[PDB]
Amino acid sequence: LKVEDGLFGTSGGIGFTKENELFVGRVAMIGFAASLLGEGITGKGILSQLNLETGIPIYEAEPLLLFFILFTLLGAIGALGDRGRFVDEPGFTKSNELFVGRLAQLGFAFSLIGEIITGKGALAQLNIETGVPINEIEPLVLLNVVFFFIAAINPGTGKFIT
Amino acid sequence: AKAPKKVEKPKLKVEDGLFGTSGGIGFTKENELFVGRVAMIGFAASLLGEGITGKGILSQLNLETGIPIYEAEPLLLFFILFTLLGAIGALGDRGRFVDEPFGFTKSNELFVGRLAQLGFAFSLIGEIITGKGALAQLNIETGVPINEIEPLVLLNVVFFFIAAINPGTGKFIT
Ligand SMILES: CCCCCCCCCO[C@@H]1O[C@H](CO)[C@@H](O)[C@H](O)[C@H]1O
Ligand SMILES: CCCCCCCCCO[C@@H]1O[C@H](CO)[C@@H](O)[C@H](O)[C@H]1O
Ligand SMILES: CCCCCCCCCO[C@@H]1O[C@H](CO)[C@@H](O)[C@H](O)[C@H]1O
Ligand SMILES: CCCCCCCCCO[C@@H]1O[C@H](CO)[C@@H](O)[C@H](O)[C@H]1O
Ligand SMILES: *N(C(=O)NC1CCCCC1)C1CCCCC1
Ligand SMILES: *N(C(=O)NC1CCCCC1)C1CCCCC1
Ligand SMILES: [Hg+2]
Ligand SMILES: [Hg+2]
Ligand SMILES: [Hg+2]
Ligand SMILES: [Hg+2]
Ligand SMILES: [Hg+2]
Ligand SMILES: [Hg+2]
Ligand SMILES: [Hg+2]
Repeated sequence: LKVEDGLFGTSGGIGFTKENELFVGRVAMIGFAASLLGEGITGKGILSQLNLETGIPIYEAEPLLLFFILFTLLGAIGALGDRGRFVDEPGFTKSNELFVGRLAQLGFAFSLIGEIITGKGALAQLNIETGVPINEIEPLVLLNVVFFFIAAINPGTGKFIT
Repeated sequence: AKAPKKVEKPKLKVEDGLFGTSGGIGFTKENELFVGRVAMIGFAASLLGEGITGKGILSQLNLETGIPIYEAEPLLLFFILFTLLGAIGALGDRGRFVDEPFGFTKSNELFVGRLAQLGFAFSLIGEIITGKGALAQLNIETGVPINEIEPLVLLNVVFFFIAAINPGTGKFIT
């Protein structure tokens, strides 16, 4: 009778609902897009912009940053709760939104770890990942940033059922 | 003898398929669970194999490590992408695991599987770029020496191997 969809798959009703996940997803979309944009403007990664130590081993990074990365990662895989469902109401649905937000969470956490280890932001990371110069990569990232801002605000169609 | 006709109550079209679709296309929680088991096995084998041989799994499988991502074999990249999308349920998460009317439940197993998928993909990317397997990576990450990190990894290996075999309690429902 009880669904196993809470914290770490529990059935006790503890943990995030799909709505909470969606919200955190929106915040992640905005944060990630603003990280990319911000690096485009300032030429520095978001951690360096916030004046957090970079180009260092993970264990020397700020514990709050590390716990934020852990939180983001565990959130992306729904380990903090995935309660209830999104159903079609009898062009993006709220589930699509949820997955855009999960992609955002993944990419964000990734770029953060990368900036901790190497000292380079998501843009430079993309350049080294692909081997394509920055000037050719910025128009695509800008399109991505716009999409993230759009999705972050887009309500999405469908309702949430416990 | 003849059954009373039951009236069609509004149907529930759930958005839990491939990238959240409702058309019923994508993995079920059972599929995800299986792929998760495969990831547990692969990850534990990577950690153990490196622990014994001192070489990363990609080095063992005769793949170029210490290269940029784009120069890497496209099947490896595709496997990593597949694992990452699977971990977040992007490839489908159809259905539910429910309690049956004291070990791991099927859902717990699913999440151990997703953690395994995450860690595996990360370790593979890292080995591609740096040329160091998961164990060496852990050593650099934590700053804990190999000798002090090995027992904890072995524990994690045994944990993943047992979980991979364990079916978990509960049943699957659409
Ligand atoms: C550094 C990160 C620290 C925070 C860890 C978050 C753990 C998840 C708890 O979830 C909460 O549990 C309630 C129980 O029902 C829900 O009702 C509620 O929606 C949700 O907010
Ligand atoms: C560190 C930044 C990110 C952490 C935020 C996680 C909190 C989860 C709560 O859920 C959301 O909270 C809002 C207000 O409580 C509501 O507007 C929204 O409807 C609800 O779904
Ligand atoms: C608001 C979105 C996220 C919060 C941003 C706050 C991060 C600002 C951190 O400041 C930096 O903290 C360092 C400690 O690591 C100090 O060493 C350094 O001198 C200081 O500049
Ligand atoms: C990429 C590495 C992993 C390979 C499999 C990925 C596709 C999902 C297949 O589904 C699973 O296949 C098993 C085959 O026997 C079944 O037992 C099981 O019931 C079923 O859920
Ligand atoms: N690629 C990326 O981050 N690759 C590596 C870089 C070193 C750290 C590990 C990952 C992309 C760039 C940022 C956007 C998402 C990933
Ligand atoms: N990995 C890392 O920093 N720590 C762990 C992550 C789990 C698997 C073992 C390594 C990084 C990922 C890519 C950048 C290089 C290492
Ligand atoms: Hg240190
Ligand atoms: Hg490159
Ligand atoms: Hg429910
Ligand atoms: Hg009959
Ligand atoms: Hg190249
Ligand atoms: Hg270190
Ligand atoms: Hg269902």
